[PDB]
This record gives sequence, structure tokens and C-alpha cells, in this order.
Amino acid sequence: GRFRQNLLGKRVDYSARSVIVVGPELKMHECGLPKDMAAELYKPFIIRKLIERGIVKTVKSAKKIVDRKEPVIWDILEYVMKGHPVLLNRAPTLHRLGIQAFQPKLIEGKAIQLHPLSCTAFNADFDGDQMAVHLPLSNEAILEAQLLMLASHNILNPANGAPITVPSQDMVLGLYYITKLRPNTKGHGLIFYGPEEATIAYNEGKVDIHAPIKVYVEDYENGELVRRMVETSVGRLMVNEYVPKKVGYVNEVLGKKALRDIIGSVIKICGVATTAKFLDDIKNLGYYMAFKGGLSFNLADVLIPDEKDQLIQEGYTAVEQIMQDYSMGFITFNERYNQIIDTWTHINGRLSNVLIKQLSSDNDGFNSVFMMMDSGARGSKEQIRQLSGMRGLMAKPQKSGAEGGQIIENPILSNFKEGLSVLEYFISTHGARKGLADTALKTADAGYLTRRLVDVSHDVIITEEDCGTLRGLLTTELKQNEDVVASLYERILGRVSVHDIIHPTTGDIIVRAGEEIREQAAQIIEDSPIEAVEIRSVLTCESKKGVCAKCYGRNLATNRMVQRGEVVGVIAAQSIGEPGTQLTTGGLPRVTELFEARNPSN
Amino acid sequence: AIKIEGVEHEFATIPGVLEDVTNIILNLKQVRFKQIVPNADVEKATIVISNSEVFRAGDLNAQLSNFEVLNSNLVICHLDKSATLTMEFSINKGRGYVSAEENRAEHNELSTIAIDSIYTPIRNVKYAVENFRVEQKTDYEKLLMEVTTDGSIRPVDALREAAQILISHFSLFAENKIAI
Amino acid sequence: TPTTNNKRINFASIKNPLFYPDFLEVQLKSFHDFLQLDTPPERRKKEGLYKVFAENFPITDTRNNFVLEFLDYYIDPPKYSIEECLSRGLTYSVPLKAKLKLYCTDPDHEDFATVIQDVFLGPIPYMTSSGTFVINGAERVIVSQLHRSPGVFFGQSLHTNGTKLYSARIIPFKGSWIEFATDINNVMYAYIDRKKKLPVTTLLRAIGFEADKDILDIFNSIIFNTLQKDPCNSEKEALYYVYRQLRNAEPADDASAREVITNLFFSDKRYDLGDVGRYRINKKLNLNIDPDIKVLTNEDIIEIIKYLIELVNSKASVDDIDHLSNRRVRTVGEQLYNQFGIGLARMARTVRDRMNVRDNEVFTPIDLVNAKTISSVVNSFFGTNALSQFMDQTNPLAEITHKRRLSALGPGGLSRERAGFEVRDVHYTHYGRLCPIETPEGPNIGLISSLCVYAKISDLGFITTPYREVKNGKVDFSDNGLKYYTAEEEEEKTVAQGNAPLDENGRFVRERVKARYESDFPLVTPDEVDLMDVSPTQIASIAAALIPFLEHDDANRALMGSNMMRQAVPLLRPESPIVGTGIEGKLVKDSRTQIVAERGGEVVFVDASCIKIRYDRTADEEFVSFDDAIVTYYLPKYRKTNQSTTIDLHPICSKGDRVEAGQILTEGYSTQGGELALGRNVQVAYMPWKGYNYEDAIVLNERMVREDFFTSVHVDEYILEVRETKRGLEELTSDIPNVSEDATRDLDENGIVRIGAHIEPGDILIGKITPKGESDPTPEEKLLRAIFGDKAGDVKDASLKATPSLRGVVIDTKLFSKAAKKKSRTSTKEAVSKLDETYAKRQQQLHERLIEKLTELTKGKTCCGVKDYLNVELIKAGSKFTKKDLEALDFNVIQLSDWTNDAHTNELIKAVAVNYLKHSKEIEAELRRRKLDETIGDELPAGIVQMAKVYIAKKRKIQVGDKMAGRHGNKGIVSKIVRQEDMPFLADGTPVDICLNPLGVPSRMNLGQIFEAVLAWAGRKMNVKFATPIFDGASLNDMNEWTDKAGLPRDGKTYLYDGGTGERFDQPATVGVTYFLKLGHMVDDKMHARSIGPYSLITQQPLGGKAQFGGQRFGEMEVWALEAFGASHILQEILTVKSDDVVGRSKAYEAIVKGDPMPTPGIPESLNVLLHELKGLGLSFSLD
Repeated sequence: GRFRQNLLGKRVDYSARSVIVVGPELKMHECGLPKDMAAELYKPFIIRKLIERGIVKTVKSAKKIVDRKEPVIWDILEYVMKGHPVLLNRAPTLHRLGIQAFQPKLIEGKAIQLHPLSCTAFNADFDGDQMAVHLPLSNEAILEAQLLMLASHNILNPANGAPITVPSQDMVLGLYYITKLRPNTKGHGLIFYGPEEATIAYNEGKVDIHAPIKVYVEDYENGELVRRMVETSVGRLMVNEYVPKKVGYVNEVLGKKALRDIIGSVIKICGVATTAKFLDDIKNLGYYMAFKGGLSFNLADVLIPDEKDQLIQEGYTAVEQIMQDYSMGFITFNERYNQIIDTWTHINGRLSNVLIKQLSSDNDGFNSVFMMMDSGARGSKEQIRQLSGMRGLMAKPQKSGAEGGQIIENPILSNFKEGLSVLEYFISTHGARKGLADTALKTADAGYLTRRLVDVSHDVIITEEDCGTLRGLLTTELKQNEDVVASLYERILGRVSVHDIIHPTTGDIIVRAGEEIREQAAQIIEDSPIEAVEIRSVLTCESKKGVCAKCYGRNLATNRMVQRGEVVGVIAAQSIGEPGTQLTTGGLPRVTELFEARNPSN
Repeated sequence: AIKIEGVEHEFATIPGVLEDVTNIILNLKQVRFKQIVPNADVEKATIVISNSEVFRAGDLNAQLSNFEVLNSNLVICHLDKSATLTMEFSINKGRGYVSAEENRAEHNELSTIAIDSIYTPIRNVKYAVENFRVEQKTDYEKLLMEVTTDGSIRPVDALREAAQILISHFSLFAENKIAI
Repeated sequence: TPTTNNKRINFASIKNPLFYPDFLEVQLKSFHDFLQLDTPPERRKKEGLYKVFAENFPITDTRNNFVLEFLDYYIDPPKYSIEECLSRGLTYSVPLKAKLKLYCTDPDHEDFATVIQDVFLGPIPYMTSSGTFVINGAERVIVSQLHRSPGVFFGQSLHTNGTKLYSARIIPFKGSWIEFATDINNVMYAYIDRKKKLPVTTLLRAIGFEADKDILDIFNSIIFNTLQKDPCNSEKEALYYVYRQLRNAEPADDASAREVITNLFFSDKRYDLGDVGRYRINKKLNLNIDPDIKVLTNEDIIEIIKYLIELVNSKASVDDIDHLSNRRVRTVGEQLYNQFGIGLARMARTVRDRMNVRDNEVFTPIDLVNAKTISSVVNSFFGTNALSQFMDQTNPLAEITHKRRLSALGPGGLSRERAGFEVRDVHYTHYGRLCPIETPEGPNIGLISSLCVYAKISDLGFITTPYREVKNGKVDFSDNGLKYYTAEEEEEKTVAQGNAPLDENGRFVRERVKARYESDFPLVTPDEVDLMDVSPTQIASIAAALIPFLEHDDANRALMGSNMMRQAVPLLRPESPIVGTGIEGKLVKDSRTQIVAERGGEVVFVDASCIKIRYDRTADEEFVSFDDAIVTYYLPKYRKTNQSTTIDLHPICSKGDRVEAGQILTEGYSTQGGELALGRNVQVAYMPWKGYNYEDAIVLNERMVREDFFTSVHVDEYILEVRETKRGLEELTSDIPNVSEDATRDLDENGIVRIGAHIEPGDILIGKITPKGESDPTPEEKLLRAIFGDKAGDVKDASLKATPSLRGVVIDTKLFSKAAKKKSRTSTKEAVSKLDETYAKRQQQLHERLIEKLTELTKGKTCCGVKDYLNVELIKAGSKFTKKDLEALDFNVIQLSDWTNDAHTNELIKAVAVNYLKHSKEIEAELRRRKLDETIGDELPAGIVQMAKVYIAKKRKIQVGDKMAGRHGNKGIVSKIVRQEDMPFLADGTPVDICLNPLGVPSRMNLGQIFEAVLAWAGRKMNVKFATPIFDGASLNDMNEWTDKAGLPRDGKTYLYDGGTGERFDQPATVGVTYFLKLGHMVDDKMHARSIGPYSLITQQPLGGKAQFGGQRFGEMEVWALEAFGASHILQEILTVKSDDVVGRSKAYEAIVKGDPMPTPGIPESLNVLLHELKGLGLSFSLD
């Protein structure tokens, strides 16, 4: 009634609230800030700087001049705004990556400009939400802000080692645009030196953006120093000008899969600030190139297959026979259902695959739909099949007292290209609103899991640099009775070891005791025919009132050993609770059953 | 700026006039003009329409000697047989585009209404290029360009002025070479 | 003006041999069935208010000597106008009068007196001619409510403890519900309202069935098992028990149980089943007794228990709930009927009470009935009930979909605690009755499903809809006789579909025809289709049947598209969508928001404020003459709706025009040229430009802010009441203390802001200064500071000041009525008597011409004989009561001609009777006007003396952060206002205006937008505008033919250029023209911030809300976030000095401005409160 919500929830006095918009010019550590919000939050600092001007003696006069905002200096806002970061604040904060700091920047208007690659941390969309902002006012706070809060340092997922800012559809589309391979175009088959001759020959239109050329370039064989004649294309050269000179050279079609692989390798080899600069610049260049390519969509792009008019027709006669067969009644009704849905699924697939291949081969250099699909910007085989082939099958749900299950005998054969008859569009409305209701009810169900399991736990911190307990766990990889589903690799990674280990090949110390196990070492161990290894467990800590530094291991937010003084518990809580929203016997029941020491009743 | 007699704000209505005051201002926005004399800075006009009429653009007597109207045949408004209307104008020179509330500078005096103002004197521009050749010897080029204005000035003057400004920019940036 | 006066292109594939049923059928049909203004001479057979009175009255005694009876009502014209009600804040209502017959019979004797009295028994609100009510100055609607159909229903409930429990349900109209359910033990139990089990044998023997052995003999193991668990086994003790297990610790009398069961199953005045309930009982039970008692009978119970056992032993089928034939409608009239009847009924109850004891010569109808309870109940129903709602009154489509909204919450249908998934859903039978595609998702997915267009309401609560007859190959006439059908009969006949191509002769043209027969969905032969949908544009709701190019779109996309249309702000100059479907035009017509032509004639005068029409004069010459007839319709010129989106109109006919019946004089309010116009046509291009259109955002050209086709107006209202206080009087005066002269400049000398000013936030709006001496602790402070000159004097400054964030233009400020017409002339009786004598003189002279008109304009007729009439008629005319000799007409000269026509003199003279009746009405209204004018005046709240008001309007443009949308789901927000140069410009010098992201398109299947784009580009030369039906639209080859004939790339593509580089974008980009809308989430009201502000008086926390800025909720979760990292002073200053320490806040502020940024955080009051509220006891707090 009293001591829970408003005893902690509060008003605030140096906050603001407004709507957000996508930023295509700012860096990763800046944000765009309408002129009045900035003219108001920072008001006291401005007041002091007017005071130190000497031109004003009274805070009343300063307020008089800062309110009506007459043709005097915003220079103070420009200055103060430059070393006094601001905390951006989401309303339904799930895990810490919903609160950050930024360096603010003036823009025009009444909207908050925010960098495109950070929002995924907020897990938001740009519908028009109304993000909150805060001003610290104390220099210890601002130091904590620009030392730990600031976004550039927060690039990893505390849940597990995944990267958070995987780039979006348009950058991956532009990058896929640059790095294709067309056989015969401008300037095929000549020779370069790498940078100078390639940039010259492209910059004078003697070779297009793209043609297979042979060039003399330098890459490290583990990890040295081979300089050979690779066959590649200006383009890949332009981007690989930016991949740091510690991994070598990049030669593939640069999809999304590969982009995540590369960002991972570069972080694991050279650290945070470096991988940040890399990601920023790849953003900018691929994004400009995607624009200058001028990519758009048209009807002529989407070729329905001629044979579809054939193929859709053809199955009918097969259907015809399986009709007349059931007409003579030898076949059961449900198996009639099964056979017809099977035949229509077969024809669906044989249309979809031929569709996609024909889509590929028309230029191989571009088909807006084909590249938007294959580059993984946005789309799927299913969506594109709808855009050029049958809608597929749809379910007969009956919405009440029935499983749904059994589906309509006749598929929705028309595709969105040609239009739909009335009844089919009615059936589609049926199913689509069914799905929307299902999503709404699932969200309602997930809400309670989220709230309770977030209210699981709350507790105190780890407190020693070592815990003396030379009695650790025997860690091994788990395989569940048909195969292995969880690897030792991540199970071993980042966890201090116990006894120095050597390869079965003689005379090769792999680890020194009490050392941070590393990814390279982990890979070597995996390759080795070793089965298990002994490592410490936050459990076996001797240190009362806490856990030892070496007990726990990798920090997972940076990639370093956990240091003295940082609270692990609430982190574990949030990270273990948040995936409940996706959690669909499983669910809340089993989780709380296991935590709360209840009898299984079975 | 506009001062109508018998109306005080942008949402009134005048007896016997088929349009609002809003639409009067809105279509007055669209009337393109011209000088006949240099040095004409700003001007004020007094129209007294007092007869059974349809009030049109050219019906504006360009009664100030300093200035005129190009587009005469535009329909400001439809009066009745009996409406009497008095209007006062201000015409001024400028560049680009300015919205209304900045024009709140000029002393509304409880009556004056400021209006938007689109100053640009140009409407459409063209250039296109295509090769021309002699046998075996190349590097002949056709540039064909088109200028479509409001009539306030022939294309040649504007084209000359644009080039004058552009050369004025490059002049400093080529010759003078102050160093850090 | 040479207006375009243009006519669109239809393009169909089949005739449209059936029209549009009007929209406002439901509301206005019902209310005009219920009551009307005047003349019910011989009316209302049978249903109506008259049915209410013939069902309730006459009320008499316990045979004691006194009776009441009813003599027909008259219905009185409204005392005030719709518009005047809206301005004033009153309710548009009509007074009511009835001639009550008191019938006093001499005590212990024959009758004493038989008298009639006119009773004014209260005002009731009246329906404006669109189905909306202005209550207290707001406009509200009685939404419909889907219903439960009373009758008998059969369901084998399952999973209740696993066992199958068949329950039969008897469902009355008013009363309790009756159940007969099988127990887990296969034992049968009858009870009420689905409640606790009670053996069916017990109820059987409660009806009067004999000993249990005889019950078995007359009913024979389910009954046997019921007997086995039956705790009673014989009649007397049987009802003894059946009363015992109804209440505990209270007696179990046999006779009381007998009465209870008799009234439960066989009481006419205790069991209330509607005739529809009897009908459903009869049909489901296959009964052949329609006219009988509306109450359960013994044979009904026998038949239901027989069918009950028949479906208990698994020989029948369960019933369905979502099936529409099991839901009724109960339009506004039925439910107003119900509340009115309840009020009158217990009014009759209390009059019975009053007259049970009856003296004579002391009771006359003046004191018999305290009917004001009727006033209470009806006003409460219209002012507080669940279904009566404010109006979404910002957009014509918003209303005309708002008035066929079909709610399902509250009594009548299912309940919010009884719905499973079906009431969240769209059944197999929403085809045409109830919209499939507009059942908006959310908390109310299935609950507020809307009505289709062709849907029509039968006389029982069954929704009906047209089909066209079909037999043996032809469309039976395609058609001469439409067959409306109800849901119930639909369920056995194959229904073909309209877009199965026809000749223009009524013949299907293929072998396979698509149909729905059962809940299956076959593809049938046209040799057995039996009835056809009229228009394939049927299966879309009203806002759903306005999408261009539907068949190429996604469902969900269309849903949110409609829900965005529903809130499209009214622009400042709309524009017909050069593509559309042929439904606009009619849709403006149904809306009564445009001044329609009443009767044909020519136009004397047109302005934008009044249309002055000389109607046809011919009506006065089947008369002789009575008066001049010219109408003056006045115009909606700017007025604030509910949602602050102003309404305006503009005449569209010229000073010499002749106008026919059914003409639209005026355009505006999202109407143009008689067409529904919401948004604008525009040039758009699909190319990701500099990534500012990253997600589904949008990119704009500077013309669009310059062409001003995205602009609107808003206006809002500010009120302030001054009140008689217990210790002083409240004032609206300019003498506001402590404020500055400039803050008074916009104020008039009457303490209010004059019209004609702009407002900067904080300035005075309404000057309220009130010497309220409620400080009985030393009012000498009142006097002491009220004599200083500034006169703060505990004379409260309540001058409302301009809200921050508000700037605008002042409209007109009223003063209303200020408690006294008596305010001058240095006298009271002199002024009032002068006014009465002026009233008298123009009364007598106007009535003098009225007498002259009636006399000399009636005498014209072919009556033959001596004159004998003029002098007598004149002497009667001198003292016209208007009733004595009205019908007689001197009863001789007109009677000399026994044979005569319709008596046009009688027509004329009853017309004069009506005109003087109305004249007397307005003249007595003028009388009460002036008389109450020397009083508080208009209907004003009792405790307060006056209320003042101001209007503030804002002209609102576009800027970054505003939201835009279109007709296919493309929600978005403006990202960047690009200068015109560097927009990608085509080969003919025209820079595009809108640039859209192609990325969002191929994942949400709505390529309808690009089809629209190609056509609207192929038309904007401009060639003739288009119009295509929804599911019979424009084919692609014809699309290509038009695009060719317009001189365009036959493919919709083209090349493009960049301003800045001249480069030819190596792939061809798409460009076109599309229709575009602006939605109502304008960002100007999403701005707020605060550094320091006013402090509360209950806690040292400053509240927020942009009423006062304040801050945001620093909730629990960001406390946990600053927990997760090492918040050193962030968290501490948040919870200590950032908030909730006014002393600490003032110190920290003064330090920051004074040059010490080091704080000294202390202890929050929350802990100070903790020590104080714990209360200690004998107190031991610590100092260590």
C-alpha cells in the first residue's frame, strides 16, 4: 500500500520528454537535441556562465534573459553541452542496456535525433515514442557517465557473448551491393598494385565499381606477412581498406552471416574502441553506396513463372483423380484431406523454388526483390513466394472448441500480384486477425512470467580477489542421449583453470594455473583429445560474505576478468528473467517449481 | 501585411463576400509581381473596391508608380452585388522563403495580419548534354539549357547574376592562399 | 468562377442493379417510431409510448373509492434551440404534458368527482435530426448493443470434472434464468440461474406431481438415480425440503414453497418472457402454440425435460453461441422504452401507496404524483449509463461509422466475464451482417465489431441483408424482387458469389462457381446455386469499402489503414482522390453536416454566413396567402468539435442560381464538390535517399510546406465559474492584484481577454478576483491588505493565466447571463412595466394582423347563400380563443353547402391556428426570457453565480516529428525537410515531393500503393478522374493502355537524376502520384521539460503533467539499472536532492548558481517521516 511503489518511484526535477528520430550523420557517442530542451535542462549551468561573464549580477536577471531567449549567446549551450553528457532513459527498462549516456548535440526543431545503431539496445521502433532524458549535475556522476555509461563501451550483451549492434537491413543491402561478382564489364583482366592503381583506374571510369581484377596485396599467414596476387574487385578493396591491419584480407560475398563473423573476429582480436571505429565507418560507406546505387522496386522486377499458369492448372487433373477416387469412396475422409494438402504443398514448393531461381538468374547483378531476399536485409522465401506465387494453404480454425488443425481443401491459389476474389480475402482476414488475437493473448501470458520472475531475486555482491578453494568443479560437455546440444567451448571459456594442462603431444604447457583462459587456448583445447577439465565454480568459494574474483571469471560485458567491487547478482537476475517473454512442461510453472523447493507432486 | 476594414483576426468573415478572410490571404499569396524602376524598397497600397464586381488581380491598380503586376487575370474573390471592401497592402523584396510568424515583426497594431511570402522568381530549369563529332575526331559536346521564369525578368539577367556570384566565390578560393 | 464541374469515370464489369440503402436507417427509424414533435391524433398501432400506457394504466385502489386514468398526451415544442443549447451548456429537451384523469369516488359512496388536469411532468431530451443528443452542452450517442435472444438452449458442457453435463437453459426477458443440468452421477438436477444443483424430481413434485412411485410410473434410470439421491419423496415433505435447501436456519414452509414454484414457472406478473422469447421457445422446441401466456407452461416443461433426456443420452447435438441467430439488436428505442417503463411502473407503485388512503376534497392531480422520479431515471440513463458515449466528432467518416458501432458490453448480450474466444472472434456468419475486416484488435477485438452497409434490422432483432433471387441458371431477374434474409434461414441454401462473371443478361459464364454452403466452402456448379450476393462490394464495412485496389493487399494492413482513416485530421483545403471507388458522394449525403436544399427554387442571396433562399411560392396558392416564405440557413462557421478539430463550411452556389431538391449548397469539413475528400494527391518516388528514410519514415520537399496542403486549424475552450460563497462573492473583474499592466492589456476592462489578441504563455486569460472572507480567523487581514491599493487583501487572485506551451489567437468571449436584467434605469418597476407594455403593444398589433389574415384569407370559397358571415366572423375574431368557433366557422354559411371539397378554408384556418399557437409559444418564451432575465437567467448551476469563457485557436503547419499516413497502412513520421534542389528530379525539371523507403514494402504485402501511384501519375495531366469498385476494379492490361495513351513509360519505371551530382541513378527508379493523409498525433503537444518548479503542500515533490511541467516517474526499474552498475552519486542525488528535498533542492540550486557544485546530501524526510510515523512509543531512536 505504502512502502513499495511510491516510496521509491518519484518525481524528478531535471528531466525532459519528447519524440525521437533516426540519425544518419552523428557518431556513435552523440545525439541530436532540440534547441529548447537544451536551452532549459542546462539552465543553471548557463546561469553560472552568465555570472562568470560578469555582465549579470542577479539570478533574476539571468532567468529573465534565459527565458525570453533573446539575441544573445547560445555559445554557452554549445560549450557546456560538449563535456556534460546526458542520460537517455527508456520507460520499460528490461536490462541495463536500456539506460545510457551520450554527448548531446544541437539540431533544428522539436525532435530528438538518435543514432541508428543504438536503438536495438533499446529494442524500440520509430513509431513516435517519447523517450526521457536526464541531467546529472554532479561531477562524480558525470565521470561515471562518460567512463562506464557511455555507449561506445557498452557494445556487448551481458546475457551472453553475442554482439548487440548487428547492423540493419539497409547497410547489409548496400554491402551486399558492393561485393558481388559479375563476369564481363568495364576493364576486365588487368593488373594493379593495390591501393593507388585501383583507385586511379576506378576514379577515371576506365573500370566500373566492379570487375574481376588481379592485384598484389598483403595478408598474414598465422600470423605473418604473405603478399600474393589475389583475384578480387575494387569494392572489396575499398572496404578492406578499413578492416584493421591485424586480421588480413577479406574475400567473400559479404552477407549478414559473414558480417557478424567478421565483427566477432575483430573484437576478439583487438578490442572495443577499434571494433567501434570499424563498425562506424563500414556503416557510413555501405550506406552511401546503397544510396548512389539507386535501388527501387517495380512490377517488371517480379516475374511470375509462366509455368505457374501451367503448374497451378496441372495439379487440378491430379486433384481430379483423387477427387473421383474419393468419389468412389475407397478412401477415408481425413486421408483425403491429407493427400490433397500434400499435393498442394508439393506444387507450392516446386513453384517456389523455380520462382526463386528464375529470380536469381535474370541479372545476377541485381533484382531488387532477389537481393533484398538473399542479402538478408528483410524478407524470406515465404513472403516473396506470396508476392509472386500462390498464397499457400490456410487453416480452418473454427476458432472455438476445436484444435483448428485440418485446413481448407482448396488453397488460396491467387497471389498478391493479380488480386484476390472476395471469398479468399475473407478467409485471409479470418486467419490474420486470428493470428493477431493469438499474439495479443501470448503477450498477456508472457507479462506475468516477466513480472514475477523479475521479482525473483535481489541480493549482494562478490568480495575477494581469490578464494583459495583448490577444490573446483570437474567441468565437461553435455550430450543428451542422441547428440551433443551444449558445447564445452563456451562452458569452459573465460573460467579460471586449476592444474596446468599440456597436450597429449609431449612437452607443451597449455595453461599456467590461475590464468585467464583465452579463446585461442579454448580452441586448441577443443581440438585436443582432452575430455574434461577442472575449473572453479562461484559455488565452491571459501570466501564468506561474497565470492572471489578468480572464483567467477570472465566479465561478459567487457571481455576481461571480473574485477573487485562490481555487483553480479542483479545482473544474473535480469539476464535470467528477461528471456521469459519468449518462454512458451516449460514456462513459469516449472521455473518457479524448481526455484521454490516445491514437491513435484509426481 | 494586410489590414482589412471591419475584420480583426484571421478567422473573421466580411458581410457580402463569398470567401473567408483566410482564403483572401491565401490566394493573395499567389500573385506574382514585377518592378519597372530600381530602388523600390517597400510599398503600401490602398484598394477601395466599391462596386458590384468580381475582384481580380489586375483589378489591382498598380497605383504606385514604382511597381507593377504581371499576372492580371487571377480571381481574388467574388463579391455580391453590394459588398464594399477596403484593403491595404505592403509589398517588399526578399530571397528564398520566409514563414509568417517571423513577419510578426511589423507592428500588428491590433489589426495588421502578416502573411507567408514566397519570393523566388524562378519556376523551371533545364540542362542536357549530347556528343557531337567529326569522323575519327571526337570531343565535341552539346549543352542545351532552358530557363522558365515568372516574367519578372528575362532569363539572361538571372543567368548572368548566377554566374557572377559563382565566379565571385571561386575568385578568393583560387588566388588568395592564406596559410596556417 | 468557371468551376470544373466534372464527372468521374466508372469502370465495372457488371451492372449495379441495386442501390445504397441509406445509412441512418437504424437510429432515426427507431426514434421516429418512438416519439415525434406533435399531432398524435390517431397513432401508434400498436407499439409505442401508447403501448406503455395501455400496459400500465389505469391504476385504482383495493376496490376503495378512488381511481386514476390517462388522457392522451401532447408533445410540446422545445423551449430552446439546438445551437443555443450547445452555446449555453443546457440540454435540448422538450416539455411533456398529459391530461391525467383523477376519478374520486365518494368514500363508501358513489363517485365524487371525475376531473382532468393538465400535468407538466418534466422535460425529456430530444433527438436532433441526426441521432445525437446535446446533454449539458456535449453531444453523445446511444450506441447499439447486441443482445441475447430469449428462449431455450441445449448444451452438453464438457471438462467440468471431466464428466459430460448436459444443461438445458430457459432464458426469459426479465427475471431469473432456469437450468436443467446432469450431475457427474448421471443424476438430473433442475434449478435457477445456473446455480446449485437441485433434483429434477424435486421440482417435478414441487409442481404437483404425486408420490415418487407415481412420478416414476409417469416418467419411466436418470430419473431413478435422481430419486435415489432425492432427499424428498412425497408432495408435502417434498416442497418442505425444496424450501429447506433454499435458505439455512430459516423455516421451510410447504405453502411458501408452493407459491414460490408456482410463481417461478406459471406467474404472468412475475415471469417476463418477450414475444421473441416465446417465438424461440416455440421454434427450438418445435411448438405450435404461439398466442398463449408469455410464461412457462406445464407442457413446455414436459417437452424440455423430454428433449433434455434425449440429448443427455447422446442422441442430439449441442448448441453454438457465436451463431448470430442467437443474438438480437435492441436498437436505441427499445432500451429507452425499457428504462421509461421501469420508471413509470414504480411511479404507479407509489401512487397506489398514496391513494390506498384517500380523503376527498383534499386531493387533486397537483399533489397525487411526484413524477419527478421519471425525470431522475431518464436523465440518469442519458447522463451516466454504460452505452451513452461522447462523440468522436473530428471527421465525417468518424461519425458515420461511430453511429453503427455495435457494442457488446453490459446487460443484454453476453458479459465481459463470460466471453471465451468466440466473442473475440469473427464467426462463419458475419458474412454481410457484421464486418469481417473491421473488428479492431486490442481489448475489444470481437466485442465492438461493426455493421456492414447492406445490413438491415428486421422486426425481431435479427440482422438481415439483401440477396438476389437465383434459380436454374438465371439470376431470377437480377432483379425485381430483392429478398432480404435473416441469419436463421440462410443455413441451408447455396449462396453463389457476385464476382463470378455474368452476361448483361443474368447468366454465369463458367463451369465452376464459388460458394459457401455449410461452414464448408466449396466451388459449386451453377446448376444449383439458389441466391446471389447483390454487390461483391458487400463484405466490407463502411470505412472498409473505401480502399482503392483492395484485392492486392493484406488484411492486417487494411485494418490499421482503416483505423488511421478514422482519425484523419480535417485539412484546410481537401482534394478529391483522383482514384476512388464509387461510394463517395452518397456518404457525404447521409451525413447531415452540409446545408442541403429543402425544396426547389432560386437563390435570392448567398454569402459565407447566410444562404437566403426564396423557396417555391406555389404552396401558398392552393392556399390564398398567409405570409412571406423565404428561408435563411445560417452557417457552421468556425466551432470547436469534441476533439478540438474545428468545423467550417463554404457555400457553393451563386447569386442567381436555381436549386433543386436534394442539392448540396456547401462544401467544407473534409468535403469538396459533394465528394468525400480526406487527403491530397502528390508526387512520390521510391528510393532510399541518404538513409533518412531508414525504417518506414518519410522524406519531404519544401513545396509541400509551401503549397499548404498539409495544414489545419485547432481551437479549445477555457471556462471559469464565479460563485456565491459562504463568506463572500466571487467576481470577474480587472482589478487583479500583483499582476502587471501588460498582462492586463489583452484583458478588456471587463476582466476578460478581448477577442483579437495573441497569447504568450503565462498572461491573463480570465480575471477572477474574489474577496472570499472564509478566513473567519481575522478578516481584518482581508480589509488590511484590501485597503493597500493592490487589494490582495485575502481577496484571492484566481485570474486563470495562460498555460505554458500555449500560443494562439483569441476568438469571442461571452459573459452569458449575470443574474440580473435589472441593472440600470435607476428603477425596477418602471423598467419591467415598460417592458411588459412594449410586449403588450407588439403582441396586440402582430395579433391584429394575424386576425386580419385569418379573417380575410378564409372567406374565399364557393359557399352559397346570403352573406351573413363577415360581421359575425369579425365579432368572433375580436376575442379569438381560437377553439370555440374554429371548426364551426360561424357554422352556417359554410354549412349551407352540404357537399363541399376538402374545405380549403378549414385548411387555411387550422394553418392560422397552428401559426398563432407557435406565435403564442415564442411570445410566452419571450415573456419567460425577460422575466427570468431579471433573475439568474439561463439554466445555471445552483451554487454559483456565473461562468465565463474564452476561445483560443491555433493555426498549425507541418514540422519534423509530425506523423503522416496513407490508405494502405503506410504509417510514418517526417524525418527531414529537404530543400527542393537536391530532390531527385526527373528528365523534365520537376523535383519529386515525397520519397519513400522501398524496404518496408516487400515484407508487408500491400503493393496496392504502387498500383495507385501508377494510375494517379497517368492521370494528373489532367485526364478524366477514375472510379473503380473494390473487387471489380481496373485490370492490368487496361492500366497499360491508359498509361500508354497518357504518353508515359508503359512500364511504371523511369530514370532519375540527382541534384548535386547530375548522375543518372544506374538503376531506374519508380515515380508516381499517390493519396496522402495527416494523422492527429501532432508533436507540438509532446513537448515538456522542467528544471525548477512549484512545490506541493503535502510533500516536497513537484508534480507534473504539462498542466504543470514537473518531471517523470523515476520508477523502480531504473533504480535497479543504476544498481547494476556502480552508481556512486547518481542514485544518491536522484533519491535525495534531485527530488523530494525542497530544502536540499533550494540549497543545491543556490550552490550551483553560487559556485559550489559539491553537495552535502543529508537525510530525506522519508526517514524523518519514518521516525515520526513509526511513532516510537516511549521513544528510543539512536544517535550512534
